[PDB]
Amino acid sequence: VETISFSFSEFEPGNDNLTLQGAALITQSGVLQLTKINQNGMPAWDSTGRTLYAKPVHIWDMTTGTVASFETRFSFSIEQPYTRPLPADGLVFFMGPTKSKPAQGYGYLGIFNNSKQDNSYQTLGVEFDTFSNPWDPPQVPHIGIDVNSIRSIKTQPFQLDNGQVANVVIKYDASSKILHAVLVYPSSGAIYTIAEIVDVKQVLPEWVDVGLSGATGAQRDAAETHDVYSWSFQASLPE
Amino acid sequence: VETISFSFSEFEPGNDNLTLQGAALITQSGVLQLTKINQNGMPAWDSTGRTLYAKPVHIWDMTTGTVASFETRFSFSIEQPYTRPLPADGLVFFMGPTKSKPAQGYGYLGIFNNSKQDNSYQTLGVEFDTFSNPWDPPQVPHIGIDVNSIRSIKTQPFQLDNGQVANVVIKYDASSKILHAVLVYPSSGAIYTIAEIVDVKQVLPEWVDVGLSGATGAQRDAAETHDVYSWSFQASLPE
Ligand SMILES: *[C@@H]1O[C@H](CO)[C@@H](O[C@@H]2O[C@H](CO)[C@@H](O[C@@H]3O[C@H](CO[C@H]4O[C@H](CO)[C@@H](O)[C@H](O)[C@@H]4O)[C@@H](O)[C@H](O[C@H]4O[C@H](CO)[C@@H](O)[C@H](O)[C@@H]4O)[C@@H]3O[C@@H]3OC[C@@H](O)[C@H](O)[C@H]3O)[C@H](O)[C@H]2NC(C)=O)[C@H](O[C@@H]2O[C@@H](C)[C@@H](O)[C@@H](O)[C@@H]2O)[C@H]1NC(C)=O
Ligand SMILES: *[C@@H]1O[C@H](CO)[C@@H](O[C@@H]2O[C@H](CO)[C@@H](O[C@@H]3O[C@H](CO[C@H]4O[C@H](CO)[C@@H](O)[C@H](O)[C@@H]4O)[C@@H](O)[C@H](O[C@H]4O[C@H](CO)[C@@H](O)[C@H](O)[C@@H]4O)[C@@H]3O[C@@H]3OC[C@@H](O)[C@H](O)[C@H]3O)[C@H](O)[C@H]2NC(C)=O)[C@H](O[C@@H]2O[C@@H](C)[C@@H](O)[C@@H](O)[C@@H]2O)[C@H]1NC(C)=O
Ligand SMILES: [Ca+2]
Ligand SMILES: [Ca+2]
Ligand SMILES: [Mn+2]
Ligand SMILES: [Mn+2]
Repeated sequence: VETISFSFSEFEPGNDNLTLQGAALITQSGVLQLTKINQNGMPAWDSTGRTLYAKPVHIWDMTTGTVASFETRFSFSIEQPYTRPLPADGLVFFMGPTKSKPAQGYGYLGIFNNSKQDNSYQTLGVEFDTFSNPWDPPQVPHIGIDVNSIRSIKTQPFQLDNGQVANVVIKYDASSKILHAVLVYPSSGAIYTIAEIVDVKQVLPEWVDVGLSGATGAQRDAAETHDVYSWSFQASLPE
Repeated sequence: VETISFSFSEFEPGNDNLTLQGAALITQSGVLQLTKINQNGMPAWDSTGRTLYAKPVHIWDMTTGTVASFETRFSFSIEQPYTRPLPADGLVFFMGPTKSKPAQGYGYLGIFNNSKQDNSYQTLGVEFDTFSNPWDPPQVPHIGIDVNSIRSIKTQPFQLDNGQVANVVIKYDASSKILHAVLVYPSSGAIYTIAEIVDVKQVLPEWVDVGLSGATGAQRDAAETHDVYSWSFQASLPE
C-alpha cells in the first residue's frame, strides 16, 4: 500500500514542504494568508495565491487500475469588511497535474482559465465560493464540487460566519467513489454537508499536486480574507 | 411534490405527534430518554425504547418510480457510569414498515430479530453502536449504515465524549443515491463522516415510519443512557 500524509497544526515561515505561489504567504503568527492583506490590515482586491504540498501524490495506477482513498482537513476564516462592492471570490481545495502554476484569478479561483467543462484541466476541486458569477447558483456563499470546470456538478449554500473559523473535512472513498465534504462552524454550531459520486480515474492523472488556492475580486475593494490555520492530508493507494 | 417535515427543539410530555414504545419517555425537563433510568439516577440494563413520528412518510412511488430525498438532524448524549461490565448497546435512527412494534433488544437495537441479512426486514438504519457483538468490527463506538441487517455495510469508529452532546446530520440524495451522515461533538470539536450508496427502492416499502430506538445490555449493569434533546426531519417526493 502506497501511503502519504502530512499535518500542519500551524504554518512556519521558511518551511520547504510547501510551495507558495502568487500572493500566498505564511505570517510570523503561523497563519497562511492565501490572498494579500494591505499595510492597513484590509484585504487587497485583484489577488490570487496558492499553496501546494511539495510532494506529488499517487492517486491511481493505470497498470492495476487501483485508486487511492484520501482525506483532508483544514480550518479557514473569511472576513468581508465592506458592504459594497460585493466581496469576492473565494477559496478552493484542489488536485490536478503536477508542476502547475496559478491559472486565472477572480471567479476562476486560480485553477481554471475559462468556464468550459474541459477534460484537459484534469482537476478536481471543492470550492467555498463567495461571489455569484453567471455560471453560479444565485446563493452565496456555497460549497461546490468542481470536476474539470468551475461550473460545479453539485452545490450547497451555507451562511458565512464573518471572521469565524470554519472546520472542513473532505473524504473520498475509492470503493464507492463517493466524495463527501463537511463544513462546521464551531462558533454557531452550524453543520453543512455535501456528497457526490466522482470517479477520479476519469478526471485526474495518476500523480497529482494537492493544494489550496484563493482569489479576491476584479473590481476595487471586491475583496475578503482567505486565511488558513491548519491543514492535514492522507492518501492510501491499495497495492 | 409531496413534502413532510417536523422539528422538535425539545420534547413536551403528552405530545401526540410521537409514538413512545417500550421504555421510552419524555421527561418534564423536555428530554427524550430512550432507555430507562432508575430512581437512583443510573441507567437500567435490559431496556429497549423507541419513538416513532406519528405520521408515515411517502418515501417512494412504484407508479412513477420517483424516490424522496430526506434529511434528519438530532442531538443525543450517552453516559457510561461503570467500568465493568462493558456498556451496551447503543441507539439507532431508522425507517421501516409502518405500524411496527419493537423487535429484539440488546445488540439488535430494537429493530432486528437476528443477525441475518433478510429482505423482509425492509429497514434502513444509521446506528451509534457502543458494544462489540460477533457481527461487529472490534472498534466501539462506531457509526454504521444498516440495510436489512444489523451487520452494517459500512462502519466508522468514533470516540465517545462521555455525557457530552453529539450533533448528528443524516442526508439522503435520491438522485445520486448517497446516504451521508455526520457526527460532531461541539465539546471537543471532533467531526466524523460516513457515506455509502443505498437505493431505497430495493430496501424500503413506499410508505415508512421514521424513528429512533435505543437498547441497554443483556447482563447486569451493562448499560448507559440514550438521551435525545431535539429531532427534526424533512422529506420531499418529486411529484
Ligand atoms: C518537511 O521537510 C523536512 C525537511 O526537508 C522533511 O524531512 C526530511 O525528509 C527527507 C526525506 O525526503 C530526509 O532525507 C534524507 O536525509 C538523510 C540524511 O538526514 C538524516 O540523517 C542525518 C545523518 O545521516 C541526520 O543528521 C539528519 O538530521 C537526518 O536525520 C539521507 O541519508 C537520505 O538520503 C538517502 O535517501 C535519498 C532519497 O531520499 C537518496 O538520494 C540518498 O542516496 C540516500 O540513500 C535523505 O536525504 C535526502 O535525499 C534527497 C535529497 O534531495 C535531499 O537533499 C536529502 O536531504 C531528511 O533527513 C529530512 N530532514 C530532516 C531535517 O529530518 C520532512 O519529511 C518528513 O520527515 C522525514 C523525517 C521523512 O520521514 C519524510 O518521509 C517525511 O515526509 C517534511 N515533512 C513533510 C510532512 O513533508
Ligand atoms: C402536532 O400535533 C398537533 C395536534 O394534533 C397537530 O396539529 C393539528 O393538525 C391537524 C391536522 O392533522 C389539524 O386538524 C384539522 O383541524 C381542523 C379544526 O381545527 C382547527 O380549526 C379550528 C376551527 O375550525 C380551531 O379551533 C383549531 O384550533 C384548529 O385551528 C379541522 O377542520 C380539520 O378537518 C378537516 O380535515 C380533516 C382531515 O385532516 C377531515 O377529516 C375533516 O373532514 C375536515 O375536512 C382537521 O381535523 C382533524 O381531522 C382528522 C381528525 O382525525 C382529527 O381529530 C381532526 O382534528 C388540527 O387543527 C391541528 N391541531 C391544532 C391544535 O392546531 C400538528 O400538525 C401540524 O400542524 C397543523 C396546524 C397542520 O399544519 C399539520 O399539517 C401539521 O403537521 C402536529 N405537528 C407535527 C409536526 O406533527
Ligand atoms: Ca463564483
Ligand atoms: Ca453491537
Ligand atoms: Mn461556484
Ligand atoms: Mn454495529
